[PDB]
Amino acid sequence: NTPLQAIGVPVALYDALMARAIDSADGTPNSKWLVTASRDLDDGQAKEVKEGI
Amino acid sequence: PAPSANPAKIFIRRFFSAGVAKNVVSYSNVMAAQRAME
Repeated sequence: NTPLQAIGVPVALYDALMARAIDSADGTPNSKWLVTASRDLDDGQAKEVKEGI
Repeated sequence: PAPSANPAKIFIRRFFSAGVAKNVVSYSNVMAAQRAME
C-alpha cells in the first residue's frame, strides 16, 4: 500500500510532456524573416539582395 | 432482561433462508473497493 500505486498515470503523462518539450526545443528552426525572391532575378544580383538584407 | 423476540423476523421467513452462510458484501462491491485503491 504505497502512493506509487496510484501515480503511474500522472508520472507517465509528465515525462511524455517533458519529452515533447525537450524534443521541440531543438528541432524547430530559430530563424525569422523567411525572405524569398521571384523567378526572374539573375543569381548574381539575387545575392546582392541577400547581402544587403 | 433479554426478551429474545425482536421484530427482525420479517426477513428469515422467505426473503432469506436459515443456515446458508450468506456473504456480507456483493462481489461487485468488493471489486469496486479494489480498483478504488489504485
